[PDB]
Amino acid sequence: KEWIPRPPEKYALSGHRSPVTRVIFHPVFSVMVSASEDATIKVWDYETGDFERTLKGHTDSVQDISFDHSGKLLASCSADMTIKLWDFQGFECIRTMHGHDHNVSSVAIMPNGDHIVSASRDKTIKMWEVQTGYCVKTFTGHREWVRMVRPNQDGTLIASCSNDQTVRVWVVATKECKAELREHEHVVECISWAPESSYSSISEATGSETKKSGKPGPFLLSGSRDKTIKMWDVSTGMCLMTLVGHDNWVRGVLFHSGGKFILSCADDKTLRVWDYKNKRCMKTLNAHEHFVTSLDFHKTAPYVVTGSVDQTVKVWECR
Amino acid sequence: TEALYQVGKEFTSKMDLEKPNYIVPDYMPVVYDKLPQPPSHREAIVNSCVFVHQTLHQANARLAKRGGRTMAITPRHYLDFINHYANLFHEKRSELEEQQMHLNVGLRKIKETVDQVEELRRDLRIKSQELEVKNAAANDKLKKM
Amino acid sequence: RERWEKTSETFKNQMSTIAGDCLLSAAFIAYAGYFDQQMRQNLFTTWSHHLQQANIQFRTDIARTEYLSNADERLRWQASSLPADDLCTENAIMLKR
Repeated sequence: KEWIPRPPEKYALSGHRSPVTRVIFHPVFSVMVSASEDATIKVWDYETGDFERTLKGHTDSVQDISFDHSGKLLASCSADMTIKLWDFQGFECIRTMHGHDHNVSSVAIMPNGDHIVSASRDKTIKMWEVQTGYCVKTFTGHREWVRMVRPNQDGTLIASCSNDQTVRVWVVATKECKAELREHEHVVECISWAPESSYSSISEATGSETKKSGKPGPFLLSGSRDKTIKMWDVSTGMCLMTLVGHDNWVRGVLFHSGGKFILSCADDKTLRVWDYKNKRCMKTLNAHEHFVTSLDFHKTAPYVVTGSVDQTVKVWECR
Repeated sequence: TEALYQVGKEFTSKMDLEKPNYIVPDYMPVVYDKLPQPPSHREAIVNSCVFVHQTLHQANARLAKRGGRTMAITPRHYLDFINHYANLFHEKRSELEEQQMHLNVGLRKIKETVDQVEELRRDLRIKSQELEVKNAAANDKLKKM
Repeated sequence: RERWEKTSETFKNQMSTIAGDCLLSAAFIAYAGYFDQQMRQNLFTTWSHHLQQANIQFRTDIARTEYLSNADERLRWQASSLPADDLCTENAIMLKR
């Protein structure tokens, strides 16, 4: 919906002793999960801002966490070179896949719910099986530290951004970089794709012409440390339009559930929501006293969450 | 034997017990007859548990033959065995994870310390240079006067 | 720093043997309570040999009494006039766990 965050906060959750790296929402429950730099993943009830529990399995700082479609498993990565899988019914680690040398930065479960992607400093992206834990295929082609990775809506296409200024889209079956993008002024840090409900809204936002099949094609977005947020086409690989105005380094980007606005956080201590179809909304909202690290938008509830380096997680209503 | 194996599987399903690089021995001491022929790490562990439980029966038989006094081995003993296994696994794993976390933090602190020591050295160099320039200036101004 | 680096290096190997070590310790706590030291040792040796034949990693260097109890607990037990014997230590561990 026209859900827009507002300057007043609801709860400023401060339980972490170390800077928070990422925050996500449970798919079904009224639960939000925050990973921080102290190797602990905390679980909160965002509706009332009540600390629920903590999972302290990880050795080094936890970097990225992700749920599945059903919300029954929680994939987590850390600097301890390992990927942990958490059973969310009882909240204990059930499978700790190793390998994938050096700090692991991002982890994600593609919607089929049977495999996991992982990216790390070792300049490659590994594929793991949830049931077994065997790395079955390894994606190479990034020449530098791969930062953030996200799959598609049906478990076939993957995007990997890295320090190497290139965003590469990979295919599950063929294991080939179908689209490689090298156009950013400085390092790309965060990526996120477009849901269904937004593709139509892109057509009049950019003027792109439909192909013979008529589908606009899958889409990307990439925010880069050069204070630029660029939204991209999977089928072609060409720029549609660019978002500029972020004061400092961008860290997190995602689309509004309605597929109409753009919500992004950056190291500019502020959260910016911007329109792209007609460039009307340019709302900047100070969020944290220090660097803001990550954010998330609830699929249905009018809530958003932001985790920052100040060891504090904040909740904003949407109006 | 099947009941013991099934109880072990169901009780240790929560447990990690996953070694990807597990090497199947050429002659595995098969205890549970229906064990899969290429067993996994978890299946081997449960087989070991069942073997332990039967080893207790053999020990009681050996004591009875010699004429010693034996206590009955009951399935409650097996339940205690698997419960202790679960608790010890969780406790030891968590303790190791905590210790490694704290040691990593300490190593990071020491590395930051030595880096700051290298910064202090160059700060001292700059201080020495400026002291030199100042003293030289003052000496030769006195020389002027 | 040197000692912590060594321990951090051997962390992965220590984590590799937790399953076997905990299996042996749990079996000892659950079963070996009634028997004398000779039969306890025979049972432990049988379990260790079976684990070896199954390619299951376990630490054969550490003593079970050290593995299942810390030094502070042992000192407290000695302060409770517990005999300074391996079998008595095992009995105290079983009375604890």
